[PDB]
Amino acid sequence: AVVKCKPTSPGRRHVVKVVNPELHKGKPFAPLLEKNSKSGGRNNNGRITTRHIGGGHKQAYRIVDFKRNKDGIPAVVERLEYDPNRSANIALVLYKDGERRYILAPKGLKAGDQIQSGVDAAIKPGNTLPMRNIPVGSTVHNVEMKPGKGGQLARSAGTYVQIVARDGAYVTLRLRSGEMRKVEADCRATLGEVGNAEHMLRVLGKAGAARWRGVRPTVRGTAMNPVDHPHGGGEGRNFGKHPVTPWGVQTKGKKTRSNKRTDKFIVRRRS
Amino acid sequence: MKRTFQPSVLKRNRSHGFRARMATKNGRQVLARRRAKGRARLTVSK
RNA sequence: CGCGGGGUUGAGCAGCCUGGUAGCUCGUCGGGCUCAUAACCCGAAGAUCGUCGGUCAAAUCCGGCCCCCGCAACCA
RNA sequence: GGGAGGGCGCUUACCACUUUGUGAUUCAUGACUGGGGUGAAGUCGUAACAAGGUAACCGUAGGGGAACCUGCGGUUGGAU
RNA sequence: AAUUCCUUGUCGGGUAAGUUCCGACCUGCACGAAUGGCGUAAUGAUGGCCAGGCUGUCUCCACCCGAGACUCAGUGAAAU
RNA sequence: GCUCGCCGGAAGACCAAGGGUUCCUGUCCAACGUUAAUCGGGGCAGGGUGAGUCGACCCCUAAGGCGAGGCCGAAAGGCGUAGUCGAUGGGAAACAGGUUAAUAUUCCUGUACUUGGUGUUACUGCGAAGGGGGGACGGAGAAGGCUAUGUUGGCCGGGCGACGGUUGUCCCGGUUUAAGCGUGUAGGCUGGUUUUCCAGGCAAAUCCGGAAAAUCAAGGCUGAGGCGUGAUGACGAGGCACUACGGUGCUGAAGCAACAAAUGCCCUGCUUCCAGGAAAAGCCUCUAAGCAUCAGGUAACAUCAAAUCGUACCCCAAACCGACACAGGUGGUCAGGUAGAGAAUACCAAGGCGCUUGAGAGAACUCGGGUGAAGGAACUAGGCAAAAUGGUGCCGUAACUUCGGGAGAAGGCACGCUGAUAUGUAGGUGAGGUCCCUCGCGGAUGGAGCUGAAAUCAGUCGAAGAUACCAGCUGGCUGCAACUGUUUAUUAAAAACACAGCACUGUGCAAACACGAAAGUGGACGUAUACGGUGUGACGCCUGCCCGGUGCCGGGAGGUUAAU
RNA sequence: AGGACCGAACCGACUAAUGUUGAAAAAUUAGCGGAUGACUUGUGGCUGGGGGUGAAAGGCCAAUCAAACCGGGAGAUAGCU
RNA sequence: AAAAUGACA
Ligand SMILES: [Mg+2]
Ligand SMILES: [Mg+2]
Ligand SMILES: [Mg+2]
Ligand SMILES: [Mg+2]
Ligand SMILES: [Mg+2]
Ligand SMILES: [Mg+2]
Ligand SMILES: [Mg+2]
Ligand SMILES: [Mg+2]
Ligand SMILES: [Mg+2]
Ligand SMILES: [Mg+2]
Ligand SMILES: [Mg+2]
Ligand SMILES: [Mg+2]
Ligand SMILES: [Mg+2]
Ligand SMILES: [Mg+2]
Ligand SMILES: [Mg+2]
Ligand SMILES: [Mg+2]
Ligand SMILES: [Mg+2]
Ligand SMILES: [Mg+2]
Ligand SMILES: [Mg+2]
Ligand SMILES: [Mg+2]
Ligand SMILES: [Mg+2]
Ligand SMILES: [Mg+2]
Ligand SMILES: [Mg+2]
Ligand SMILES: [Mg+2]
Ligand SMILES: [Mg+2]
Ligand SMILES: [Mg+2]
Ligand SMILES: [Mg+2]
Ligand SMILES: [Mg+2]
Ligand SMILES: [Mg+2]
Ligand SMILES: [Mg+2]
Ligand SMILES: [Mg+2]
Ligand SMILES: [Mg+2]
Ligand SMILES: [Mg+2]
Ligand SMILES: [Mg+2]
Ligand SMILES: [Mg+2]
Ligand SMILES: [Mg+2]
Ligand SMILES: [Mg+2]
Ligand SMILES: [Mg+2]
Ligand SMILES: [Mg+2]
Ligand SMILES: [Mg+2]
Repeated sequence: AVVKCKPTSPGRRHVVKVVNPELHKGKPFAPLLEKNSKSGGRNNNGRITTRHIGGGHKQAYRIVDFKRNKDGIPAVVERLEYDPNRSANIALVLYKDGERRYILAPKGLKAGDQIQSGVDAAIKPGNTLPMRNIPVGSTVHNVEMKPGKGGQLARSAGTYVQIVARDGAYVTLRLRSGEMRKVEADCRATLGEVGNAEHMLRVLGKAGAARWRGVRPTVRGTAMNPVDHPHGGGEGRNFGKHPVTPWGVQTKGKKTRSNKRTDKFIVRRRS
Repeated sequence: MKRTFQPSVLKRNRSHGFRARMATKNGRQVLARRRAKGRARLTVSK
């Protein structure tokens, strides 16, 4: 539900929250939590490699099962939960034998639905089965790239992947970006479409709302001095240069992909 | 006014201490220079 | 008050480019279609190249004069 | 001898001139400016009346020196 | 005009007198549409102008209470 | 020694970091002390730091460092696995009184507490690098119950007033008691017990997990405070003698109740919100290999051990960082009375200080302040500086607007003291009785005493009743920036930077990009509703025309074109 | 509920005066802004010089920054004093 | 296919 806050303060005028009453408001399942340490963008050498990272709120990583390698064994959804590490809410899943795990929550999964994985599972949202068995033309998510990897496609909040064609031992996928990949037909893909579709319709509202998410301020090039950034310089907002990244590589148009090893699996590039 | 030298024994021994010199080759040539010069107290260690 | 572009039949614009060769559009004049005016058709005239001066010859080379249009006049 | 009661005076309450601070409504006035009306052979076109030479009009949007043009939906109060 | 050289442009308001301020005109040397255009309630140790209260800021200074300056005893520098 | 003045959320008392004898006696004044000094944080000599319970050491880990093998690298060397280190975090236990010139939760008195070895006895399946639980965690907010603590009354001891009264509703002081052990309350959590089964917790499992059946409406866990005991003990105002005239030596009455009450405890609780809030060990439990005599496990009894290091002194400053005995800087804990909303402010108690040159005079001139005739911004770049408003309650409040605001708009009125309402009200607290009780730290009824607003009526004093300290100046028009924030430590706090929002563009995961000769890492334990770069900067109405130039993208015919 | 309001601790530095061989190699006095947050602070870590870090001033990197400090090349060179 | 206009009296 999208809720626009009444303007009782100069800085709460443009706040649009997304609220979900179904989310469990207790505490996460303890035996599936780890320690998640922040970095601020620093690596081994201690220098920043990616900018605008640091600060925020402490978080605890939750071990989400992506492989879904439990054939048979029907399982029941216990409760939906809010996952700070991702953009899509998670669901606690209790299998019949008594083992509990975490899964991504598709949009059509309530608290009490039944799921089951394997090559014999039914065609319903929440079931996992290879795209050899998945009917052509379907909409799926959590798509794997290599058999047994775990899943790298359509994992964000509200995304989906369309199975276009099935060419022999390969399956062609239309992705959210617009690309059309070819993957091996033996990869698994959890059927449905990821939930929390209203994730766009949320404006943070204020600087502190971004700051308490580990997003430090960013400074434009034209304010910089000529030493610190190629744009730099100027007596009162002079630009006179082709836009570039701080390291000289041209932005605004220049393609920067060069792989030559996965080009065999690209049917039509994004457009 | 907060001055530059704010003492701390623990921070001093971890940085300019004897075992801080001996742990690196550059910090081991530092001692050899002091021994050749003939200094009374080698590194800092009171 | 230093440095520049320009002055061509009524108007605008080429021809000054290495010196002999003055053109395009609009316009004007006389005829023609129309009841009549525009529009259209057929024909003609229109400048000595701002002036004053200096090679067989000068709109074109050069200098002064007249006018217009530009730029620069800065560091304390 | 004085007493009761009254009067003059003092004080309190109600209240009229008067002084403030904010509005509300109405009448005049104002550099400039929007639209309207009248008026003389003014300038640019010709939108409408005939099938007015692209049928006209209605609501809406965009555009243009002006009548107006075009898109979308609607009417016949359109000639053959 | 945070942009206008001529410029204190011209007209109007406020003042006895307004190069500044507010409103209008357009003759934009050299505004103008995400190196954004035009508005905008609230906010501001932000820029400009005006009014009420208030007063030594001022006409124009006068008096008073303290710490130095001045005399006595002790210690006793610096620039050049 | 008697007066005077100052601080009193500090200029009082206790720590950590830091310092290293500055602590206490005796002695000295050459040098140090911004003067003299008989004095000192100065010289000299001597003395002083007493721990099973306080810390350190020790067990366990975070960020992170080092890193056997290992990967990579001209040499040095870089990264990293197993591990081992690393507190600012988690892990057992002691409190009162007395005592020194200097130490004391360390010495003495009294009373306790924790973990281990060995021995005796009584039972007994014990057993781990592994499994499970627990340790184990956010911000705001709201009351309820208490305590620290204070005020008053009672009791006890003392006093009868340097000057008008003061045998009384009079004045002064005291009225203290710990850790531990027992009971378990106000409250807060969960239903409990038994039987059977199994794709999970790599192995196993009586334990967690999961599925049923039957049974009972109860059990269990947590828990401030209070009440007993410790305590016929210690402490206690003062009375009694030497006075080494510094104190020592002797004895010792009362030692209760009511009310107010925290930012402290129950509270690691409860309600709610999004930005979703450490790890490991100690501890409990389960089995594997192994041993079924053992060994080991639980309980009671007795004894032994608890080693080593710090312990003085200053700690918001004369002892630390500033060259100084410097108007500067430095983290945590305690929080008395009156007026007050308050840790602001004013005066005080405990306690500590008068700041290491003084004595005179009372010129100009400078610094800090008080008051001013008439005028009231006439000063000046500019109302800079000064002056002024300033509190509670109530009436009332415009244009504009994103409907929240503007707004404390503006402008006003009442404010002390006494009495009555009411010999102190409304309210709060609640004792005697009184009834019942699953019989206890119990449930009603009950209204003695204590406490105590706010408002009206009448009167009264002053020139003035928010009287002192404290404590908004207010309106009108306008540019820029939407706003809260950040910036040139040390002449620029803004219109500059950031910001939520918008758009372009790259990026299919071994992602683009960045740090690295490389291994590797951040991106990210993320996966196009995601991530990086660029420009603009809330919101409203909008964002026109040009691809000639310089770039970017796509094209693949034709010309030119390298190494070989 | 609030990057909400008034206002102490705490943080900061807008105006004026004093001080400019200062009490102080940037402070005192009287006023001033924030004061539940993009806040503030204790302890310990990581980033190293053509590099770090930077809500961006060429700011900060031990009273020093348009390229720190120390040692070495080094008695660098000086048509200039 | 192009095909505009004409004071009043
Ligand atoms: Mg700049
Ligand atoms: Mg550059
Ligand atoms: Mg410019
Ligand atoms: Mg027509
Ligand atoms: Mg027509
Ligand atoms: Mg702008
Ligand atoms: Mg001298
Ligand atoms: Mg005092
Ligand atoms: Mg000494
Ligand atoms: Mg002396
Ligand atoms: Mg001494
Ligand atoms: Mg290493
Ligand atoms: Mg090695
Ligand atoms: Mg360790
Ligand atoms: Mg610790
Ligand atoms: Mg002592
Ligand atoms: Mg001590
Ligand atoms: Mg100094
Ligand atoms: Mg002194
Ligand atoms: Mg001091
Ligand atoms: Mg005070
Ligand atoms: Mg005087
Ligand atoms: Mg005065
Ligand atoms: Mg007087
Ligand atoms: Mg006066
Ligand atoms: Mg007067
Ligand atoms: Mg004047
Ligand atoms: Mg004046
Ligand atoms: Mg004043
Ligand atoms: Mg601003
Ligand atoms: Mg601000
Ligand atoms: Mg400043
Ligand atoms: Mg900008
Ligand atoms: Mg544009
Ligand atoms: Mg606030
Ligand atoms: Mg405030
Ligand atoms: Mg510096
Ligand atoms: Mg250099
Ligand atoms: Mg050399
Ligand atoms: Mg030399």
